[PDB]
Amino acid sequence: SHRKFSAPRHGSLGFLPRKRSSRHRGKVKSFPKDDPSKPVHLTAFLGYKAGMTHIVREVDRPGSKVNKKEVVEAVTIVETPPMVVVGIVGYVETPRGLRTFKTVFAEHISDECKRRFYKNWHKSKKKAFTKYCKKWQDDAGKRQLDKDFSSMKKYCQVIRVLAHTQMRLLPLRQKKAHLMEIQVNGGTVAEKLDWARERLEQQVPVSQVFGQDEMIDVIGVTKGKGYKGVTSRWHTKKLPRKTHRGLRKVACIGAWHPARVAFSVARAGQKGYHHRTEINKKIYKIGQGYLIKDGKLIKNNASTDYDLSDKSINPLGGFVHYGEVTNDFVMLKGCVVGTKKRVLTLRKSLLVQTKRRALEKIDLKFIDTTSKFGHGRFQTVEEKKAFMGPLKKD
Amino acid sequence: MKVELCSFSGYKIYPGHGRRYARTDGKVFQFLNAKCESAFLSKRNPRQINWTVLYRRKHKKGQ
Amino acid sequence: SGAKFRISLGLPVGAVINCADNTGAKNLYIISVKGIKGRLNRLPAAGVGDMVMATVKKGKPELRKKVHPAVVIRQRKSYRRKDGVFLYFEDNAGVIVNNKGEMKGSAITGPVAKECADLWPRIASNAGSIA
RNA sequence: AGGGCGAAGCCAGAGGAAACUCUGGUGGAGGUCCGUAGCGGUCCUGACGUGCAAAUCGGUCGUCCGACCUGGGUAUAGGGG
RNA sequence: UGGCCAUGGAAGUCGGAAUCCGCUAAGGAGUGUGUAACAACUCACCUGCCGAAUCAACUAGCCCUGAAAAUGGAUGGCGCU
RNA sequence: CCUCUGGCAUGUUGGAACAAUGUAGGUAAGGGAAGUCGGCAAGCCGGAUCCGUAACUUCGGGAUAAGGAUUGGCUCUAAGG
RNA sequence: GAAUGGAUGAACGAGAUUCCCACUGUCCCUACCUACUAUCCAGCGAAACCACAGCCAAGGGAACGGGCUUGGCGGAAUCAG
RNA sequence: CGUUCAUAGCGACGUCGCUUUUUGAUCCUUCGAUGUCGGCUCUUCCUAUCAUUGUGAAGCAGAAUUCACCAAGCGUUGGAUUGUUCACCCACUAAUAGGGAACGUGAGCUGGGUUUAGACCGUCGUGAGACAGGUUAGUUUUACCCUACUGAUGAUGUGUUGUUGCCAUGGUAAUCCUGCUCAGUACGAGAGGAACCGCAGGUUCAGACAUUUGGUGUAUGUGCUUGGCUGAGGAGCCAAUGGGGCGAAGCUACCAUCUGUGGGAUUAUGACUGAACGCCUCUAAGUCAGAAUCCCGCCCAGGCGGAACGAUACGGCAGCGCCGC
RNA sequence: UCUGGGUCGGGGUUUCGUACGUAGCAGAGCAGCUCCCUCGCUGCGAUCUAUUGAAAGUCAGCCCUCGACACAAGGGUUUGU
Ligand SMILES: [Mg+2]
Ligand SMILES: [Mg+2]
Ligand SMILES: [Mg+2]
Ligand SMILES: [Mg+2]
Ligand SMILES: [Mg+2]
Ligand SMILES: [Mg+2]
Ligand SMILES: [Mg+2]
Ligand SMILES: [Mg+2]
Ligand SMILES: [Mg+2]
Ligand SMILES: [Mg+2]
Ligand SMILES: [Mg+2]
Ligand SMILES: [Mg+2]
Ligand SMILES: [Mg+2]
Ligand SMILES: [Mg+2]
Ligand SMILES: [Mg+2]
Ligand SMILES: [Mg+2]
Ligand SMILES: [Mg+2]
Ligand SMILES: [Mg+2]
Ligand SMILES: [Mg+2]
Ligand SMILES: [Mg+2]
Ligand SMILES: [Mg+2]
Ligand SMILES: [Mg+2]
Ligand SMILES: [Mg+2]
Ligand SMILES: [Mg+2]
Ligand SMILES: [Mg+2]
Ligand SMILES: [Mg+2]
Ligand SMILES: [Mg+2]
Ligand SMILES: [Mg+2]
Ligand SMILES: [Mg+2]
Ligand SMILES: [Mg+2]
Ligand SMILES: [Mg+2]
Ligand SMILES: [Mg+2]
Ligand SMILES: [Mg+2]
Ligand SMILES: [Mg+2]
Ligand SMILES: [Mg+2]
Repeated sequence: SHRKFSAPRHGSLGFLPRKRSSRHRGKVKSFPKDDPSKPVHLTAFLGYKAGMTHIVREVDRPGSKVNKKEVVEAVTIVETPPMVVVGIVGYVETPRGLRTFKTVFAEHISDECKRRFYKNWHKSKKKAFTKYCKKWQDDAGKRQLDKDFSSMKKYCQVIRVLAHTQMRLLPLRQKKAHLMEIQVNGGTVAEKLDWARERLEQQVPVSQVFGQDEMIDVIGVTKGKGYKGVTSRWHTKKLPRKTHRGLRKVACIGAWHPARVAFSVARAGQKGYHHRTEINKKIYKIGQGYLIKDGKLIKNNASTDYDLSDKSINPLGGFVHYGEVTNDFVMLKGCVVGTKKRVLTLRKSLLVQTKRRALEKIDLKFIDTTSKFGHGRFQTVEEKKAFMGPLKKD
Repeated sequence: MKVELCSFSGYKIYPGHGRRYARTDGKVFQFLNAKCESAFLSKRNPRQINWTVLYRRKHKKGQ
Repeated sequence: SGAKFRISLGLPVGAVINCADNTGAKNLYIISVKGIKGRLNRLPAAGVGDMVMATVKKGKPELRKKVHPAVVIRQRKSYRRKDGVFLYFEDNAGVIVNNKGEMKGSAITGPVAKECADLWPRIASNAGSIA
């Protein structure tokens, strides 16, 4: 018989094999369509989820009840120290797909990057790209290099730069810097390639990719939760108290007579550590890192035009389970995928953004900087020292 | 962003945090956190409780 | 013009919020919440500012033994305002009302939540304190 | 075990013209109540269900001075007890 | 020619018995529209133009409509004009 | 419930982890039986002292009816041989 | 329907119902914690069951096939569920 | 019948069908047993479409509407009584459409009901006993095998190894509503009373997350407190987590917060040019618009499928890469 | 050898709510002795004040140290165009 009282089914099939993702670094499954017209640029970046916090802002959507009313708002800090371009890699269209065609690597490559290429660095002699870099200083090699670049000019269509992180500049344990292919979207391929050939071995900061009040897509791996039962992993009803063989289950897997259990039926398995591409996360603040002209410039982070203090986005006692954000960072609206410390791919949108909400200009009023390691009540240490007065530790 | 003061302890309450109580007499209280609010609801006279501002004013601490 | 925003709604069907207008009713047994499509097994729930059908369980015998519309005015479940302040109210409470939003009483004892005030003007007019 | 209720009888005081009646005690009745050991075995339709167990376990329960519980001895044997 | 029956109004026109003559080139005592009822409109006979076939009613062949079921599916399959 | 006398080595094993399902315990915002055949299960209540105690009644009961208040520590007082 | 007993009825009931107050994760709606498991390891080590075996759709067929026909298809050895 | 008018909507007397969500026939299968109702829970299909998209119809002025077409994408709820299926009532709603899957689903539960044994009542029986007549009490076993599904190591290949990648094939997702505005406007004698574009939000669903609010809390963190025990103080411990305040981190909740997208082919339909048929016709050759559909996109997984690039065993015995013969 | 990661220490953060000791003319009262002084002195005495936002914990999965201490090319199995 039919099921009596209808109800929409639990969980989406558009997300499954609900298995542990192969990758850790979230792949960009599609870069935006390079119109050939606008100038060249990078489409993606690779940051790190340092931590959350508040903002306060005046909102300007006329019509709303909240028009010209200061709301608060959660935000993620994605610490994003500049990447280093160490390669380009040409692709060519085929009817089979999109074959990689030619990879030209830079001359010098950091041990940050070289780390990646060995499973055990302690034990290696660190001999990678050793016979490669010989090419970059002779007649023969330099000529072959030029012919490779020329061939890419003749044949290739898509060009991706290879860059990698500056694992050096982070509070993370790891030294093995994440590489990633990032796509150069812009003018003609010959122009496109000579841009990336100029950028080779060079820094690239965040502000060169992204701008403020820009919708971007966060790509990463979800905070993993191990083996989980069907009630956790699918949010199935619990069965009642009296159930004899347990109650965090599904009762009827399936009907008798497709005499197999279907792929659509809810089973217990891996919950979390899935790959996920959340879209439309507006950049409220691209924040300038600590720098030196005479003394430190720690202010330039979490100070606003209306606050004017001497904060950084770092709260008291740091971001928890992370560190100090001593580098440039972006500040997205809302939560994003994954854990603290997780490497996170940003990506420019796939989508022509023209909604009132997606063109809204964000002027921040106040960044909360109170500790997250307990219930914080002081924004800065100087404020605390004022409020408390002197302590026995003096 | 009018920073308010905790009706128990005395600390300031920054926009994000804490909770707002609206008693039927028709007067309102702000609590920094639950710790304050619990002492308030259990009727603890904050001048008796050391860590509050009201106590330390009463006992002339600092200065 | 400007619409409501959702708020943590802590009156499922089965609550007896106290009538806070001068009718003569004391309680308001919420038998249903107006404008709820709802899902299997799920109780219809009315926060503050929500319309509601309401049997009176104790009070005058004119009102008893029939259904009236009503509005929830305070509620003990702490909702979050858009300015990031949570707020709760000490008591759940409402007012008997007609289809078109007018009160059938005349004066509201206690404070009304401004989520309810802005959305219900005739309630707001008879409300002494707001928020 | 330990508690509760407090029946007859008894004392004093007060009233009553008498009949006798009230008030305060004392007294300690009962297949009386709570409740241990004991005896039992309600519900969880709990645990267990190739068990610890060919009927057990846990909590929760009924009863707990009486048609009470219980050892040993002794009587009744198969269309019979 | 408000023809007759029918008045509730049918002078062609809810219905029904009738149902012919004149002028005629020719128009039914009327196919309908519509009217309380008319009116007004609409539906032969003949021309003017154009330039050889035209049109009706049956009938039977293929094809199509008629033709709605639950795991995904079976001219055996692939396919086939 | 904790202790001495006396007695044991955790009831036929150890180690490392701390997933899902369980078995046995707990806690939960707002609502309060909307759950379910059914308040099943758990929760409320609980001791004592002081008040206060209904209908009904076989006048014995009902009755711990219900419903209330108090309770610690310390320093004293008075009363009982 | 009147000792195949009728009508009653205080007290009593692990007896059968219904409502109210209280109380609660029964539920809205699920969540977190603890212990013993389950898990991995050393040692030890059973049983039921067993024609052969073990991916499907449809067909026909003793009228619901793992095996047959026609199609889809098929990749060692395993772990927790 | 529908004032008039067979066919907007209907439809007698007759007639032709489909359907197996009714009940009968029947007895082919199973009696060395295929667990016998309902509810819960979960998935999937069908359409005979209640709503939602796109449209033709009216006895469609508007509003409300019934009739029909494409169409099953997405929905279709909360309760009172009843073991119920069914039924009815209240309430909300956009709508509270209908079914199938061994009348889906008991090694998934439950066991209220049927349907053993204990008992009561009525009627029947001389009686033992009977009763699709009522009542109450009554044991719901096993998975460690194979498959299927879920996740988890691996597998053959590529000389070995690592890299960054492509993408065959699978899956797939968004939903509907309110308010404001249009506007008391069109339309209508009035009564009443729309719509497109905007704007603001919300339902249900999905995917995350913990800044904040809440929950948990054996950090056994820090107080407080009962009974006991170290002669006491101090410091502690025991009472299967002694109890209780508050509680970091961490999990976690529409109980907190964030995000949810674009094309193509066309269907129904309405059209163009235009014969057939000197006219006329959406059609016959030819052309246009066209959708909750379908296919892709995004999104998830990634093939006994490929890719470019790196490094390729100094040695103490080594072993190999090219080249030519 | 971007000299490193680790243990201990130190900051920061944070949880709780002000440790022990000592002092006090604080302290309801009581006592002993006397100078029977009742602010006599000395003792008992919950609690109170001060020292003291004190004490204590704070990665084990919080943040910074570059202070102290050691320890850091080591082992085993592999694989060939
Ligand atoms: Mg259905
Ligand atoms: Mg059971
Ligand atoms: Mg925190
Ligand atoms: Mg339900
Ligand atoms: Mg049992
Ligand atoms: Mg078992
Ligand atoms: Mg044993
Ligand atoms: Mg033990
Ligand atoms: Mg042992
Ligand atoms: Mg033993
Ligand atoms: Mg609760
Ligand atoms: Mg129900
Ligand atoms: Mg119910
Ligand atoms: Mg019970
Ligand atoms: Mg009683
Ligand atoms: Mg009789
Ligand atoms: Mg007689
Ligand atoms: Mg009889
Ligand atoms: Mg078989
Ligand atoms: Mg007629
Ligand atoms: Mg049959
Ligand atoms: Mg079977
Ligand atoms: Mg159809
Ligand atoms: Mg069945
Ligand atoms: Mg089954
Ligand atoms: Mg069973
Ligand atoms: Mg039964
Ligand atoms: Mg029986
Ligand atoms: Mg096992
Ligand atoms: Mg002590
Ligand atoms: Mg014990
Ligand atoms: Mg057409
Ligand atoms: Mg077209
Ligand atoms: Mg189109
Ligand atoms: Mg695809």
